[PDB]
Amino acid sequence: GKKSKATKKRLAKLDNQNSRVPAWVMLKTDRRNHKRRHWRRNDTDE
Amino acid sequence: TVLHVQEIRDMTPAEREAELDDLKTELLNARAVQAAGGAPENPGRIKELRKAIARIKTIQGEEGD
Amino acid sequence: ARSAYSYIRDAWENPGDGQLAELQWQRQQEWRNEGAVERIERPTRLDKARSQGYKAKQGVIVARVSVRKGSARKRRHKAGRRSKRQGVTRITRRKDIQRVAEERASRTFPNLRVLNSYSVGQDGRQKWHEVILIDPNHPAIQNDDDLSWICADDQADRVFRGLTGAGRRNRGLSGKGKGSEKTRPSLRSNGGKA
Amino acid sequence: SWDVIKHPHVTEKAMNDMDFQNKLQFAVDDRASKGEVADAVEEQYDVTVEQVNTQNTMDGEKKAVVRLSEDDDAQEVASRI
Amino acid sequence: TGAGTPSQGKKNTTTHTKCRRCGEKSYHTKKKVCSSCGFGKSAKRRDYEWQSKAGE
RNA sequence: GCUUUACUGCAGGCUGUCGCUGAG
RNA sequence: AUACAGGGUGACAACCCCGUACUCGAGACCAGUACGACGUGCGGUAGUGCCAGAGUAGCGGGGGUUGGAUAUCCCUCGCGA
RNA sequence: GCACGGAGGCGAAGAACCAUGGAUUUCCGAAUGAGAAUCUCUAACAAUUGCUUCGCGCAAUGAGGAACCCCGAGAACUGAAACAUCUCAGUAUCGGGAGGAACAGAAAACGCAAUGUGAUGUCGUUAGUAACCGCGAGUGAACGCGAUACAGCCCAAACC
Ligand SMILES: [Cl-]
Ligand SMILES: [Cl-]
Ligand SMILES: [K+]
Ligand SMILES: [Mg+2]
Ligand SMILES: [Mg+2]
Ligand SMILES: [Mg+2]
Ligand SMILES: [Mg+2]
Ligand SMILES: [Mg+2]
Ligand SMILES: [Mg+2]
Ligand SMILES: [Mg+2]
Ligand SMILES: [Mg+2]
Ligand SMILES: [Mg+2]
Ligand code: NA
Ligand code: NA
Ligand code: NA
Ligand code: NA
Ligand code: NA
Ligand code: NA
Ligand code: NA
Ligand code: NA
Ligand code: NA
Ligand code: NA
Ligand code: NA
Ligand code: NA
Ligand code: NA
Repeated sequence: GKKSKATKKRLAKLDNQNSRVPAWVMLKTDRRNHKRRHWRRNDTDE
Repeated sequence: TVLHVQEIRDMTPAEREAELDDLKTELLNARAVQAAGGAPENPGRIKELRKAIARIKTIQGEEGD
Repeated sequence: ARSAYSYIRDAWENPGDGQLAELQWQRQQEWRNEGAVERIERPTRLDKARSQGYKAKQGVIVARVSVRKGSARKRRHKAGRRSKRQGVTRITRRKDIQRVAEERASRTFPNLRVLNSYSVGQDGRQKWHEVILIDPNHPAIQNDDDLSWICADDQADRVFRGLTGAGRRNRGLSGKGKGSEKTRPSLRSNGGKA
Repeated sequence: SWDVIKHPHVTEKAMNDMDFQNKLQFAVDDRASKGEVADAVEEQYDVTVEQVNTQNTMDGEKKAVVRLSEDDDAQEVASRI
Repeated sequence: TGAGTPSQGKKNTTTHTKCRRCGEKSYHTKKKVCSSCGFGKSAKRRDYEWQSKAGE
């Protein structure tokens, strides 16, 4: 299925949010990404 | 920091624009050293350049250009 | 002696007799081809108009409004409804045709607010009423002592809140005495029992 | 006011095109047309622009492939920054 | 042919997409009207008094 | 839910009359 | 101690710290209101049938509503001072 | 910033922080040049109005807001130990709209009938009284008094 310039951006953001919390924030907070979206298991919008 | 307020005002309409285009270029050669995995950074400065450009534009509008 | 106005006012006491009747039979013909909301340049009933608030000023507008004659164009109940609520033909609205006219008009002229209204005839399948509107954003009226108040924010979209003269008459707020128990100060604060 | 050139795209592939083809890859604002990309490049690095190829990245940004005329040298331009 | 498992296979038509106005995936691209905010049908945000209890 | 010469209704059709509606 | 309300502080704190009473200041609301001032001119007699809001007052039919009974309020049809 | 890492930077040119006023303030959005699932195509108050130098020139409306408010549209389960009037109830829900509050309001009033009271809300009471009702279930005021807060005005016409 073809996409629009817009959708293509949304998908991209949706993929960036899908990265893990930096190992450094770990140490700064002295101690989990609750929005980890797998491609197969989960479904985005649209 | 390396660029204060009074000083921005003492300049002429043409100097702000000249300095703005000077910093814009340094900020641009900054993002290139970073996008290149570069290490000779000085983190405080790349931040400053942004705030400086704000100060300059902020004054440009304040003086009537 | 009698003013010129008093003639027009008298003529209209029996619109079926004399010259006015000969007039109605004419205009009405031209009135039936005209749209619902038509802006006319001058009041048909100059007297009544003036006596309602009319003035030959900038920002004072008049207009005729034609509405279908009849009873509740109520659709029949589709689900289960007991014998009493099974009406469609007979039951009529609780809002008189004149008031319906005022609204169709105020809408047509968004920015304007409604001063008053009055009847100007009716045939076998429609009734006409003229409407006096005012432009509360025009300095003429903002400066005119006699109309100034209509600019007040709390006067905006007044015809829709029933704040007209024809409105209060419909709401049963004429007599300050007997009968007005269930209408003053408002229908909603009386549980809608009038 | 939005800036056309965001920054130089430096990757193994970008180098290839640069070495053997004299091409400079960039990161540019997504509203910037090929033509616009052209100008801002000639103006920022003082060169002659031949052709520009654009592409909207799966990184929310647009990617400009710009080729410098047979007179200018890519490798030399990208090194002074 | 069951309406179940077997008829789930044809379901590959797109309908409700990301509404430009409210930001929900309720913009029916075949009707071009949002099921949530009502964008495309009303200039006024769709809102009903039954989205909550009566005395609330 | 359905039915009918179950009770009470309602659209709807037919009909008189009122207005629209005037001239000999 | 006009301050023994409450909190903090390595355990139960008036006197360790924040504050608390006393006094003081600033905004907002009251309100462009009260008062004041400026202009305008209140009132009274005799005479004069010159003026005072119409599909209105009101009547009848059909619906509705009300505690409103004949004696609630509204709508519609027709007649109408 | 939360958020206590690492690198670095800022602050006596008085930073941070706070208060007030100002600047900037992408795209969709009443969304308004036109089209569109947040982007696109070649100058814009789109649409409806008002004033009008009749030129979008000057203006107005649109949409949001916890609930309150105002005018319209208006259920049924249920109660009546069934059930049709009645009840639930002018409730729920729907349509349109205003403000910081709304609405009402200076008597063609009241009618403790009087030599009397004197705009309108609201609170207390009158009172579950009068009145209504397969007179069944049930529904149910007012004048008045006691309080709160008080405030009074303008056209139309005669005559110019
Ligand atoms: Cl109005
Ligand atoms: Cl009394
Ligand atoms: K029932
Ligand atoms: Mg391409
Ligand atoms: Mg009843
Ligand atoms: Mg648009
Ligand atoms: Mg039942
Ligand atoms: Mg029962
Ligand atoms: Mg009230
Ligand atoms: Mg019984
Ligand atoms: Mg009742
Ligand atoms: Mg009474
Ligand atoms: Na999936
Ligand atoms: Na209006
Ligand atoms: Na009633
Ligand atoms: Na990047
Ligand atoms: Na059944
Ligand atoms: Na009648
Ligand atoms: Na802002
Ligand atoms: Na406008
Ligand atoms: Na114009
Ligand atoms: Na029962
Ligand atoms: Na039963
Ligand atoms: Na007494
Ligand atoms: Na009964």
